[PDB]
Amino acid sequence: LSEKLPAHGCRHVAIIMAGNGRWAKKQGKIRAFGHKAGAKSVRRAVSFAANNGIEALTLYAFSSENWNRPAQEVSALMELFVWALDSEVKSLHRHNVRLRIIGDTSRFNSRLQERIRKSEALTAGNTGLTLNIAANYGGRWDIVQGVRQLAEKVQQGNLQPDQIDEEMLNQHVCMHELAPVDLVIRTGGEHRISNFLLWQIAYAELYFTDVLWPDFDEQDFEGALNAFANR
Amino acid sequence: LSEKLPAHGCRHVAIIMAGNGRWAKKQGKIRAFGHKAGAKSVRRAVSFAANNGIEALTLYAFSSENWNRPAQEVSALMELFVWALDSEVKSLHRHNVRLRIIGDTSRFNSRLQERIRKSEALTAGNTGLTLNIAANYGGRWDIVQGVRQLAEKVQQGNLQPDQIDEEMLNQHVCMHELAPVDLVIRTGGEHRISNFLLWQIAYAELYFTDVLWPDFDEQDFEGALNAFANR
Ligand SMILES: C=C(C)CCOP(=O)(O)OP(=O)(O)O
Ligand SMILES: C=C(C)CCOP(=O)(O)OP(=O)(O)O
Ligand SMILES: [Mg+2]
Ligand SMILES: [Mg+2]
Repeated sequence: LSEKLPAHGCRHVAIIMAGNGRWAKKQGKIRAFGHKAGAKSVRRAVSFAANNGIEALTLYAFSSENWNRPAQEVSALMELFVWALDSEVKSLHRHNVRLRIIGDTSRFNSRLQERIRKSEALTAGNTGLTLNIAANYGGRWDIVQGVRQLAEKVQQGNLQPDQIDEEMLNQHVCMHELAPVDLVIRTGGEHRISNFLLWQIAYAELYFTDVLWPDFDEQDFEGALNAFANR
Repeated sequence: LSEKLPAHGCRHVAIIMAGNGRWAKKQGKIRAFGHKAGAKSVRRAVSFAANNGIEALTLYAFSSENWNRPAQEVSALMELFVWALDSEVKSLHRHNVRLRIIGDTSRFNSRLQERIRKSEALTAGNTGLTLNIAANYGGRWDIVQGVRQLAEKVQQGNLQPDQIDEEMLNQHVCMHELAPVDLVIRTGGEHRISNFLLWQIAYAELYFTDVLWPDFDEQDFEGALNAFANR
């Protein structure tokens, strides 16, 4: 018996899936065509992570600041999310993947929140790769949710202000039950982390590639892992 | 009359001054020799920032996790900090630079805390470049200090848990009165931000160079600014 053990201890990879709009515009197409093509890269990246023994893969699909995008571009994205979930959930379940969405799902329409809740419940018992989709997520928002939780406990007389330290807040941010983020990959050419997992990437390796998200493939993923192994 | 206006709106640069140990080891010297040489790069980087109209320059000099280094290597660093302050404060004052140390200065010896307090008081009225030296600083520690401040206010019945949002916490993290960080440069070849300004770099451009901190010069700084202007 022998499992796949990712290069030099890599446990949790997070990817900022950027470059979809640019990939479509370069071909004279609308942005939504690039995001749809980006759904194929998600499937491939998830397959690669699960098949290589990565414990957790966290994908930045929609930020807390992207509501400022064109309205109809946003609605198309919500419908794509629903479609992507329907296209993949059964497969996720079969492959022992545990799905979690991180971010403020209250702002989503009913049909979408319903699909999210169902997909997580169905795979809640799975023990392989944990796949986290960050949708309507911000690193600062994440930290603030944890802070409010500690502030509720202070009011209730259940915690003194001077007892709050890093480990306590760390237990209230998203993904605190998972391995810390080891490697962040950002496709698309920009060199910013854009409010992604601020608290959790304190010590992560950061890897930027000019490859655009819809073109990102297994060889590109192996490439980031090798930079990690050597880095 | 005409001021220097840094490329495309750059207001605040933060630098992770890494590669000092490696720079010394490559020449067969002890790490402390590399940090001393690194003090010359600080002087040059401060001169470049002030002369080019940068509003704030924030330098990572000692992290909240570096106490785990060799004891005597740590004591040598504290003495270097004292010496560097004595060598530069008068000059800082003459050049209209406002000095601030960010980090937990309680852990420092008396002589050092005294020099820090004096240097800040002397330049507190200055209006040119604000130079922030992050010493015994961690991004997570920074956030936690702000959280404790909001938790003290909740206890006092001065704030409800549900009133805490991003802007409120933002007003309690280090450097909240300054422009947000526009560009982070890390010398030395590693691609990590290492618990530096987590909250504040949410949207900063990140620039990594293999140049080691003691070799970092004005042309290297112009190079990062140009990547920023084009990036
Ligand atoms: C790829 C995702 C989901 C988010 C980050 O890209 P953004 O375009 O939202 O933010 P910036 O590039 O403007 O930094
Ligand atoms: C250059 C400074 C002051 C801090 C960051 O370097 P560290 O060596 O402390 O942390 P890692 O490289 O281990 O990520
Ligand atoms: Mg963008
Ligand atoms: Mg190091």
